[PDB]
Amino acid sequence: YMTPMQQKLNEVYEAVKNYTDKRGRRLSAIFLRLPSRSELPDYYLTIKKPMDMEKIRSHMMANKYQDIDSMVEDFVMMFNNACTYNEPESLIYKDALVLHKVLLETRRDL
Ligand SMILES: CCCc1n[nH]c2oc(=O)c3ccccc3c12
Repeated sequence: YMTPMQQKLNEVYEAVKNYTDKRGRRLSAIFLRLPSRSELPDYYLTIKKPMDMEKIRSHMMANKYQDIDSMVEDFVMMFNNACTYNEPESLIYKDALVLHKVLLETRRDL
């Protein structure tokens, strides 16, 4: 049922989604869906282009993304957003760094 390109897209998305650390913590959990403008106003003041994994998953599932590196660039913007808005001392910031590494390892393989 999946084409090669769909399959590659899915593999990159699932690698980031399913990653768990050695304690069983799923780092992606908080990245799935951005809170509202009233819930996280300071993020929307700080970030020009909001992104979350549900937005990427929808784009993937409408068979948009013409190539793998488009999806990589949307994940990279998401993690760059997280690290612009949050302080380096925060857990989400550290989590964004780890998932960014996981994303690139997957891409390096294809
Ligand atoms: C509850 C805080 C959620 C949050 N804080 N900072 C964030 O930066 C992000 O880039 C991001 C992306 C997708 C979902 C949530 C957040 C986020």
